[PDB]
Amino acid sequence: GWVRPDLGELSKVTKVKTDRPLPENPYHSRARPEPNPEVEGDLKPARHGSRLFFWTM
Amino acid sequence: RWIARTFFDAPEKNYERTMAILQIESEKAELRLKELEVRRLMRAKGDGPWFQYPTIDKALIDHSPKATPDN
Repeated sequence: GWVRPDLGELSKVTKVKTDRPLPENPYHSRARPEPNPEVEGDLKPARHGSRLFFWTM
Repeated sequence: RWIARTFFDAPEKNYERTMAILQIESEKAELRLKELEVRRLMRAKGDGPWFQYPTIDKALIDHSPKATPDN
């Protein structure tokens, strides 16, 4: 027997059942230290002009 | 009496103007000093959201199976 696999039947991406479920982070690594603090909210309006030397108003 | 009546501002008017302008400039001065302290500690520690010079973004990163598993 052993039918010849037709062109191109060594293709066709394959499913296969296993022993283990897939591991977490095999990269011996760590997570991020500290992400970016979300600075949001209703932004305050103008605060007493430019707060430069002068040029309020 | 007529000169002070019709041509001049009251001492209470000038007085409350002085108190108002001094409260304004006290807030301005403390905000400026608080500003420069925030700025120096922010450039020092780096944890602030200002001086973040851009690193990599992973919009150009795609993890997918290669042609060699020893990647």
